[PDB]
Amino acid sequence: VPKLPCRVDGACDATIIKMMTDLNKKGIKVASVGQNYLISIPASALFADQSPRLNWASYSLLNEIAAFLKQFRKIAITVTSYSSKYVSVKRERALTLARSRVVSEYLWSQGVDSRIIFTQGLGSDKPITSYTLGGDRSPNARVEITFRRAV
Amino acid sequence: VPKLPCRVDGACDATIIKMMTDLNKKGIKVASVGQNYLISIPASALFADQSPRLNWASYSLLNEIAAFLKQFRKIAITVTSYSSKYVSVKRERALTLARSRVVSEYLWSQGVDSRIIFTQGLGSDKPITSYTLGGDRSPNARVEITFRRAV
Amino acid sequence: MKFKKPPINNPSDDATIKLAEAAVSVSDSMLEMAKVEKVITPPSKDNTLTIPNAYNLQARASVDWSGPIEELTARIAKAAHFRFRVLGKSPSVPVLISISTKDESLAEILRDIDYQAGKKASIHVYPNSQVVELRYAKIY
Amino acid sequence: KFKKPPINNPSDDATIKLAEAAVSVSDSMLEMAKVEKVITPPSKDNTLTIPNAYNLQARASVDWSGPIEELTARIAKAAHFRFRVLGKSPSVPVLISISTKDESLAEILRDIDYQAGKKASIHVYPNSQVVELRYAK
Amino acid sequence: CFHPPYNNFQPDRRAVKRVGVDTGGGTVGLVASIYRDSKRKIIRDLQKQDIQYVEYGDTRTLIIPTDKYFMFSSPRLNEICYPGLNNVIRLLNFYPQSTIYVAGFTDNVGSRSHKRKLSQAQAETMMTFLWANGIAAKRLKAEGYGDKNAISDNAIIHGSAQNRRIEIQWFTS
Amino acid sequence: DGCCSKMGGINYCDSSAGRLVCNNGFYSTCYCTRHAVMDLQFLMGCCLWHGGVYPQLNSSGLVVCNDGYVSEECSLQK
Amino acid sequence: DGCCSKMGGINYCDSSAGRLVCNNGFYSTCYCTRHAVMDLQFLMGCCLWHGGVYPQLNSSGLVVCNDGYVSEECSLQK
Amino acid sequence: MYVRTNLTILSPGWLASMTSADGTHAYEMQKSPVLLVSWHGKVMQLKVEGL
Amino acid sequence: KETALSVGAQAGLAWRAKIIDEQLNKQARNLDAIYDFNSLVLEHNILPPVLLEGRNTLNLADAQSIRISDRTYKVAKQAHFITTPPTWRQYLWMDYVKPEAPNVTLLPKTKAEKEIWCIYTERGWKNGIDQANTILEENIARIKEDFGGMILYRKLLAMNMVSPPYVSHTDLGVTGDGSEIHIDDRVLRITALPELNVNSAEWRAAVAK
Repeated sequence: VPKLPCRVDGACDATIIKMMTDLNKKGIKVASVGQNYLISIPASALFADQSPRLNWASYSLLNEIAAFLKQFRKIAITVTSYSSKYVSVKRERALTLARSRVVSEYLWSQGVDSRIIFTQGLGSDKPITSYTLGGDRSPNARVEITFRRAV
Repeated sequence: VPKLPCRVDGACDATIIKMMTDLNKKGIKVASVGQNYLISIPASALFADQSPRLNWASYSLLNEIAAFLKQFRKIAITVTSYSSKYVSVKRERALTLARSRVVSEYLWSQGVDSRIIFTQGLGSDKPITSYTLGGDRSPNARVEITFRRAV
Repeated sequence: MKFKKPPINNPSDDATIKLAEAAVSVSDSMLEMAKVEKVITPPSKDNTLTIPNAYNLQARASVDWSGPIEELTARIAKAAHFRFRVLGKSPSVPVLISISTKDESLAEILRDIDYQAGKKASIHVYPNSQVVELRYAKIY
Repeated sequence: KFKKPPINNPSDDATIKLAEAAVSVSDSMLEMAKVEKVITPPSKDNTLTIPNAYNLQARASVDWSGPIEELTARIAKAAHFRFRVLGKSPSVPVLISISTKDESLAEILRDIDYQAGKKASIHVYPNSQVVELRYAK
Repeated sequence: CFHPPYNNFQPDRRAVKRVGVDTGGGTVGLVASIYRDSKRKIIRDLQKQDIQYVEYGDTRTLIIPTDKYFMFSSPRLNEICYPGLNNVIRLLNFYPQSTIYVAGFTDNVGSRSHKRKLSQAQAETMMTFLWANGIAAKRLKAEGYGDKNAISDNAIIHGSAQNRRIEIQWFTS
Repeated sequence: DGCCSKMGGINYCDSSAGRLVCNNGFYSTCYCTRHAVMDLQFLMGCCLWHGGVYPQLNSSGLVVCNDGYVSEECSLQK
Repeated sequence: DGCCSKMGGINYCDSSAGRLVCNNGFYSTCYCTRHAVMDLQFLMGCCLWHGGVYPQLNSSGLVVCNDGYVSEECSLQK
Repeated sequence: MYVRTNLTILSPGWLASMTSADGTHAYEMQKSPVLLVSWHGKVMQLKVEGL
Repeated sequence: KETALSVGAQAGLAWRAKIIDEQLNKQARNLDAIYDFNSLVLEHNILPPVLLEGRNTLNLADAQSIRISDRTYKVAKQAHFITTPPTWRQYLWMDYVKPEAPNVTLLPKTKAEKEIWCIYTERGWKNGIDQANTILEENIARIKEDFGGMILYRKLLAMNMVSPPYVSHTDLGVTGDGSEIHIDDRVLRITALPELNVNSAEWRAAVAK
């Protein structure tokens, strides 16, 4: 006990439940089924209008994401990007790929002790609704991040 | 402390900084980049007009600049002279060489422990001011001592 | 009118000083090592013939792994939705590789895995059938 | 608002040299391996390709470590193919060892030929349903 | 009112906010703007940051440290030190005539080709960042030297850190 | 006493050059490790430029270096 | 200290996982078994990466590892 | 010393190794108080008493 | 007395050691990046040997006897088999033990005793600091020596001035009695140790471009 750690470092699951509740209060989707965890973020809350540029206000949200993400001992994080339909196919594919690349690059710069970060973006191939009113206003244009908690 | 010398003999950083600021207030150009130091002295406040003769007041300036130059451990010094375009090529060239010889001789008689004193002068080949209205008053004619502090 | 020089940073440490002092010497030795090897034997062919790249391999990855080989390969196969296959048998001595890199194509990741594998193993892709195959060496 | 700097940044003037040395030694050793590896072209690789007949698409869990002939006759009878031999069996048996849970008999045969090496080879004729084991002298 | 990412490349307006919050005296706000935008205070703030400014003869030069005004082992630019870049563009607006030379410098670790490649990349990145802020393309020249000439030495670590640098020169006519 | 006095101040003792680093980027006038470059010209000690002092306990006031040559100033006066 | 705090509380210790179970269906961040997946990046002791300390002792404070190495940094000097 | 686990021992060397049908590993080594393994690429140590 | 000085030397040695191990652990990844061994291992899991090269040597044997050599080469440790790549943790990781015994005899009672206590303690402390750094630099020198010898073997084999190792393997089928059996037998032996060559024709000269 004086030489062995009583817990994993930086762990306060009370604070984890608090920040998870606060995340859903913000409206960023937190999904927990089994040991697989899903976080979903609307793209309008992250980028400009079909642009691969980070809004400068969003870095606080990103810091909150990393503070949550540092908690759980993990292996692999998958990042998927989804968009609307704007001009062509490969244009949307490229924009999604760039967006997922940027968030993966900043997160891998940050301290999340994964071993694997996979990233891909697919454009508008798997929508989550038939409601297609806006462009980036529509909720299907989004970024999802998934992982499996291990042990 | 009783046998180990704490600092290098006969040098203090406060003295170095104060005398460097005094030189800059006097208007003699002093520049420090990396481990390299360049000191530039205008000709008009030192020599006679286009002629290798010395005012009696100039020995005071040579005195204090030698006292500053003793503060650093040195290895090799370079003395280079620059003049104005006056009559010829070789007349100005030999004037530069004579001026360099005099200042190098007095410095070598003074207490700088350089292993190497190099001396040369180039006349009026490379200027540093295209405004060449003045004669010896114009700042393109001067002398420079350049050296590198080692370890 | 005070003076400054452009590097000004956090404090250092003597152990790091001596470590870098060793490291630059090993770097120089490895550099001339590689140069004299490169001249003394001619390169023939890079692995790009036996592993090309195709569609859906272009998803990207940041990877730090320092263990055995085939489970990392299986993770990559699960990423690519490509069917895994082993050929030969693993030796009793495990084959260990270390990867510290970031933001590459999976095709070049697997090429680097093949290059770090040495003579112990090889890897091929059959993209028409979407099969990722790892073959062992048939010695011992 | 707050763009955070990287956390494990090389903020020491010695450790930036250390990291640069790490980059240099990584690229140089990668070059060393690249110039020293020997590869084979897939234009004439000596691996048995897939026969893609319908008789050879089933799944099995098979474990064996021993002689070759009983195992290959059994998988031939499983695939309803006749089995034939060419050459003389050596004094020592050519030993193979395959243990797997769920894949197909085509790649079973492929892995058998890959572990065969220079001692023997295998052949499949699907028009006349035959499987031939060819020894080497 | 302002954006920390380079104010979206706009021609900025700083002193109007200053005189507005000073009215919240017009003359004292205006002379406070004068004292803030005065060139000596610009240079003193540049020296408060880690930026070296040399003026000599008619040619003026600037020295930038790579490790705080770059990202490591990359042509990526650190976003934290944007006040230095804003001050750089603010100062270089004063000399709208002569041409500009930029040079990149490394230490002596690794392949010579690698050093030359990295220096070329850094020089091109700094050049095009200068290009985007308003000065047109015919007045710019970029060059990345390796370790071919140094202001310092490389046997001692802090000297080696002083060696790697970015150099800016501009003439007058 | 202040090695980086009336300036930025002490950063650290670099052991490569054996010098303090001032916060303004200059090497100090002081020293911090014994493996530095000092202008050493004057020494102490006895039986120098020979085998050193032979460290035995002698019965008399004679003291002899390890080469066999003696030193009467190292020895006493009687 | 409260491992499954701010939930229903501690259910029990799953020793296959070596982990506590919270009363809601979520894993704790504490442990209960010494056979647990814990990261270990700092150690104590002497003669590490060697044969270990010798059970026999020296008359002096010299300590000798089992593989013949002698560790002055554990030993006492003079 | 004799050890049975399912991890991959790295540092102090060994003399005899065995693997079961299910990846269970058994090793025979010299006595040492510290072991080194790679769990999932992350490297870890093991503290062993009784020596 | 001097007991405070000695125990302060012990404490300073311990504290410098703990901070050194902390820093050495925290800088982790580039360390094993630059000290690879498994990329350097040979074909049959053989640790390749270590070689030493000396240039332009002069010996005076005695009064009026001298020998001059241009380059000398020496095999330090003979190559052998191995089951694991050696790592830096058996070269660099210092030992650590908390010293829990300040002998409570000579506690101060007067301020002069406190003064001499303080000064003797700090000079012992700096002694312990310098001793620990000496241990660290000896360790880094020895591991640098090991790696240098290994890579020098690699480039001598590139320059065709050493024999490669030679290995024969014998193969048997099933063996043993009716109660103990083994499916296969592979006996892996090495006959020829790697060694230098002495002739003149086989020297392979290098060039660059």
